[PDB]
Amino acid sequence: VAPSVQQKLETKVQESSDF
Amino acid sequence: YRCEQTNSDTHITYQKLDAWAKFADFQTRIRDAIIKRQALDRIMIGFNG
Amino acid sequence: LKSINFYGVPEQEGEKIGLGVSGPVASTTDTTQQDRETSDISTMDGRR
Amino acid sequence: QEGGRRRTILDNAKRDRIENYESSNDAYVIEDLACAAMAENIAL
Amino acid sequence: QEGGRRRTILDNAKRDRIENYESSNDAYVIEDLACAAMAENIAL
Repeated sequence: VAPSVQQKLETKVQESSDF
Repeated sequence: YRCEQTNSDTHITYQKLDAWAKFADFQTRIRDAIIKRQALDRIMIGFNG
Repeated sequence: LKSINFYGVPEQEGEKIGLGVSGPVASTTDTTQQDRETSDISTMDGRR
Repeated sequence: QEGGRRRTILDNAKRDRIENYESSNDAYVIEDLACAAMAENIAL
Repeated sequence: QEGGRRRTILDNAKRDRIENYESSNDAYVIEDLACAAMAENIAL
């Protein structure tokens, strides 16, 4: 059967608004 | 300068909220992403608007 | 419904994995003139 | 899905009404299929 | 418009959607147009 995956959550960084 | 009301609205359906319950901070993480995306919206409306 | 089990699984979807075995296990081998042949026995069947 | 159970009490004054929305995530399952056999459409 | 930073967490169970109304009054201004030049339609 499946070795079904382990998933970790990470935020893909949006453009920095330091302007 | 009319300080017009910009309507920002975000929703997280219960199916997509309970589907991803395996993370202890899913609501927190999406909240931060939306905060920063609103900053980028302020910039992008200021120029592209 | 009192007899039916309840469980607080914190996941919307999952599988149930049972190990089992692939069949008969005990079998003498002529270890003097033959290797002790080894075979895996774990029939991991997966429900949903 | 405990923790995915929602029991929100929305006090919908717009309709002179109290709303109780209780969602629940359920999965009816059989722990052991060997010990589970049925008969469907028993013509008596 | 300070005070227009209107945050409302409408847990809209009626549509099974937790919501967030982040209404914000804003106005984009350039304080002085003396030092505000622009170029538009730059080919390359």
